[PDB]
Amino acid sequence: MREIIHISTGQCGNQIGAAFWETICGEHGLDFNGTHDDIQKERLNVYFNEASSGKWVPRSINVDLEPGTIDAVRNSAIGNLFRPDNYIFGQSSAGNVWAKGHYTEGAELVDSVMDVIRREAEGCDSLQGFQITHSLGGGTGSGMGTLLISKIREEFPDRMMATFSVLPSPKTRVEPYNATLSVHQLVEHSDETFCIDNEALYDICQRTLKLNQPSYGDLNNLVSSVMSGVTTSLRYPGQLNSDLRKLAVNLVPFPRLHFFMVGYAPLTAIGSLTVPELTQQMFDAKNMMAAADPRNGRYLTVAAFFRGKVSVKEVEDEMHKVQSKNSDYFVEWIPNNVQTAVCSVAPQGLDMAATFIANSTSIQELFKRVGDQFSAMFKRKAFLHWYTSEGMDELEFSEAESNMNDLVSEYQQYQEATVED
Amino acid sequence: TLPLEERLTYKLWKARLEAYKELNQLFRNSQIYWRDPTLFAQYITDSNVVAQEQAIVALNSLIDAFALKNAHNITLISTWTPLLVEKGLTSSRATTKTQSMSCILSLCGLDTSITQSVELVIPFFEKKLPKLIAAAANCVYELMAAFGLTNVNVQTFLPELLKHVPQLAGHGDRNVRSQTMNLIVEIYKVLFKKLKPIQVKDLHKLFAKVGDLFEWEKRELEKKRSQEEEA
Amino acid sequence: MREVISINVGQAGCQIGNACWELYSLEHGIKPDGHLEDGLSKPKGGEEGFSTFFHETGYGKFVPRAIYVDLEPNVIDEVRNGPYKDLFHPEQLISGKEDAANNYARGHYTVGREILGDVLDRIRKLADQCDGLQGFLFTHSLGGGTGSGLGSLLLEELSAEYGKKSKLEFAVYPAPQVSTSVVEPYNTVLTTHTTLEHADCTFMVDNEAIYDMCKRNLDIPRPSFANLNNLIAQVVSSVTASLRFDGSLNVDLNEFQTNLVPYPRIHFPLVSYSPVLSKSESNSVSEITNACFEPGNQMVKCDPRDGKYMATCLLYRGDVVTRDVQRAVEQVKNKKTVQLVDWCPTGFKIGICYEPPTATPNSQLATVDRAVCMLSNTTSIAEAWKRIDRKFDLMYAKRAFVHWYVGEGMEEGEFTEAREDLAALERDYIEVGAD
Ligand SMILES: Nc1nc2c(ncn2[C@@H]2O[C@H](COP(=O)(O)OP(=O)(O)OP(=O)(O)O)[C@@H](O)[C@H]2O)c(=O)[nH]1
Ligand SMILES: Nc1nc2c(ncn2[C@@H]2O[C@H](COP(=O)(O)OP(=O)(O)OP(=O)(O)O)[C@@H](O)[C@H]2O)c(=O)[nH]1
Ligand SMILES: [Mg+2]
Ligand SMILES: [Mg+2]
Repeated sequence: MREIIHISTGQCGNQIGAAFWETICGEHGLDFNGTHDDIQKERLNVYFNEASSGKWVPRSINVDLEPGTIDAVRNSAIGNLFRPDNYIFGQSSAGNVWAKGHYTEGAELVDSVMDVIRREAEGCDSLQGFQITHSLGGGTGSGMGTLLISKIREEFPDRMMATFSVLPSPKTRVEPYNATLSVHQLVEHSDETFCIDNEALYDICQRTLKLNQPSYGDLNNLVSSVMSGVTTSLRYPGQLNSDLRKLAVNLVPFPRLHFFMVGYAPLTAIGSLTVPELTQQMFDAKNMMAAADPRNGRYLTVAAFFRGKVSVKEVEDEMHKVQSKNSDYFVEWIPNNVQTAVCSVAPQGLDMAATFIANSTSIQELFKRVGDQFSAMFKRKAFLHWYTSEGMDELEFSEAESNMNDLVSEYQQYQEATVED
Repeated sequence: TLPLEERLTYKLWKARLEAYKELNQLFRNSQIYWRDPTLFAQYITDSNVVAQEQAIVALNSLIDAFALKNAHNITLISTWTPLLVEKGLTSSRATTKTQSMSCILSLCGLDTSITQSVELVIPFFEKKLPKLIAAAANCVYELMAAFGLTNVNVQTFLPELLKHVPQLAGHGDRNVRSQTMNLIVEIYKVLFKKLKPIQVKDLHKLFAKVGDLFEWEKRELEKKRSQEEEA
Repeated sequence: MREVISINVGQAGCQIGNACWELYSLEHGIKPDGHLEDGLSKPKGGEEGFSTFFHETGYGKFVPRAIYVDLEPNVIDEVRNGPYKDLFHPEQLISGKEDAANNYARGHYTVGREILGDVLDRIRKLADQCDGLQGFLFTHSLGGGTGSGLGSLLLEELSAEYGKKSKLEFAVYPAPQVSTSVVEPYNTVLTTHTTLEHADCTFMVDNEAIYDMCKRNLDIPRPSFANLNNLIAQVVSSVTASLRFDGSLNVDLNEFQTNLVPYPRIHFPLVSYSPVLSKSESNSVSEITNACFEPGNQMVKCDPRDGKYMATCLLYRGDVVTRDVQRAVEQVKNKKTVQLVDWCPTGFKIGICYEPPTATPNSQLATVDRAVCMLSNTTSIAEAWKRIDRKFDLMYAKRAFVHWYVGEGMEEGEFTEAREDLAALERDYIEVGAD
């Protein structure tokens, strides 16, 4: 039944994961302690583990290197249906330094959470992999999360490693360090990494949703709405991308090029839609969640997901048309870049919605700006003491910088015409 | 604060780090950790890579001082080598990887042949972690290209080694296969039919590309080198 | 009796086989129980053909000589829990726990290798229950990882232990309209290379042709896989009707290689079928014959009035009278429709099976009193390979998605060999049209 194990890491990771679980509960038709259309019940054992009671508890693990935010979800509404022994937390945080979470205090907690997932896997017919919600900006989410990834693959070498990475933005002064280090790790160990830019996320809430001074919560509603729509193919039968491996093959042409952008539609929260309108609003840069120019660049592969009261034929005719008009944005040497999936289940309360997973080469601008910030500090050898006092090295920094730089070089490289070898 | 014996295993990782580096300098500028291997067999797996990196660095320094008794050596190899291959060659750190291998090679010099060492590395072929399998293959590779089949009964040795080779040659992971083939060309430099036809073709190509010390072998070379001073 | 074992690999293979075994059960009066329909006393086939595909495992109990294979348990579980759960023996439905995930590599080298022993055992169990095993009928897509990877692997091991037995193949050629994978061109080129010398005659089913046929003739704006499979079964049943009933042509698996293939490598005939009416009048022999030479009636999307014809077998079913066919066939020869090859001494071969064709009551197809099926080995089918080779060439020029294969036990050079072999195959189809 191909089960999936979710791991939340850090404040952002545990808060985002929380919104994800709170969302897909209703879609599957569950109470906030785990209890119609019957499609909601089919792939229910993918994200939820059947407790001998007819009641479901999420196959989730909530790790943070400090009780702070993990305490918060603990006594919130969905704090119920979470397995009490899936909560892992240390005494003191990691003060926003990647080194502590990855070498010192984070590594000491890793073994304790491994027991949980090792016990969890001992309850799966045939587990397919893991998904990780974390933030590259901090010290626990980036540092411990990546260390968790590397050791999870050492124990489960043939399982899928999906990841929902949250990218920091210029608005603490060491976020580029932590993000560049985690990226250096993700490019070597992550099978799938959905990149979500906090700047784009913020701009949607402020410009589109006209929320004056938005909160992390509002930011998470968009992350959650995307994650739900993304995993639609994973929680409902008779689809296209049913596995985490099938989805990866269709989306990842080259091993170290597995970082994707996400888009969601509709968004506008006034205070019905038509398939062609929805499709236009899906490819709209105003409806994207990454501060890079998607029109300037090329899509390597695309995977859209339509949900709700929408006919398959009218969705397929609309995607095929959109691909014709914008055939210059889709790479020529990958015939059929786009996989379009339709689901009858509605996100509620919405008649229909569309989720957008793109492997665009324009994402280089995300790694570009961060690499430009990493450099400006690394040249001055700034803030190093806080990292190098945890057992880190200046060489490891230069590796992360030069590595992620090559990552960019590859994206720009593949924006070339039909050339042999 | 002091003493060294407790700091070596004290709760804080940093203390263990500095203490290992102290053991290291103690070895270089020459404290008998040669008697009981359990000591360094604990340090080789320090559970803190930054400190573990230096325990292995110091381990390599420890064996570099000795320079007798083939029975005690077999125990050192049976205790350390499997640990260095499992937790040192599978590591993703440059210093750890290089130093770990050097220990495995230098520990093999204490013996008369690669037999005992190789037979300790072999059972890793049945692990499910690919980079661990490839590490073992690359390890057995290095063992040969450093000492050769010198002082080995190739009648008993090879058919055991090749016994678990085909299964690895068709392994899913690319790197394992790449190292397996690299092990084949070495065995030649001193089986097919169960191998993919295309693998054999590429092998035959790689074959057409050839031009052309244990502890005791060093003691004997110097035994005559010293006695050569009969002026 | 000379038995034939029908092996189905992958999702497409098992779902097509569902339709085929639903129609074969309906043609011979077999209920989902494996029992005879009320009043029969004897199966509508036997004594003549029915014994070949069905095995009377006991009085009144008739079980299809079939083996389903799939690396995921999903598709096959539907059979185990469906209305035909009693038709097959549980030992005939084999499944793994994880699939090949659109990857030919793990289907052939990694995963599919792990379930091989089981399948080779069950086949042997079936082959031992035969008193004169004639051969096999492979049905699988070339797009997915299992039907392509494990399917080709299975066709290789069958040539290994059942060498003297002939094998016929039904391959589901990939189509962009109903594709499930971007790397379908890779999978396709890889298997065709590894099944090019392990198949005596391969019938190609282009999903694009079946799609547009369901769209045009059947008037369905978006045909599902069930729609496609209903049509496909109707054709496959017609292809193997002479085996299961009174046949005057192709009454033997070996007769296919004899009647259709001049050389081993060329064994991909173009299949035509007529008529295909919606379930909402009556036609004739002249019409269905003419329709066989029109572009919108082939299993592969190419022109019947193109290329060179090396062999042709016209197979009629139902209320058909010889005078009409001799007349209708003569109308085709005299009007010089197709262009026969100069070196072939004989031409059109005709077969008649008076057992009327039938469509399932739960299908979108109507029942016709008389229908025809044309199996023609034309050089116009080379265009199908030509098409898939561009798709392949485009990606491979940048080694796109290749790492997925080398990561699953395949050498990068195997792509090269599989490409040259298909390149040679393309040349073979143009050079065989000369003289
Ligand atoms: N979208 C979103 N981002 C968040 C949220 N909380 C924190 N972040 C981001 O995470 C980065 C810092 O890491 P955190 O997740 O807050 O904390 P951590 O990962 O546990 O690391 P430590 O605080 O050192 O333990 C900041 O740059 C924030 O932008 C959240 O609730 N939603
Ligand atoms: N005619 C027909 N083709 C089908 C059907 N289902 C899938 N296909 C074709 O099969 C191709 C994909 O391969 P799969 O059907 O998934 O075969 P598979 O063995 O399950 O492949 P994996 O599950 O990835 O290992 C697609 O191009 C479809 O066109 C069907 O019901 N009828
Ligand atoms: Mg925190
Ligand atoms: Mg399948």
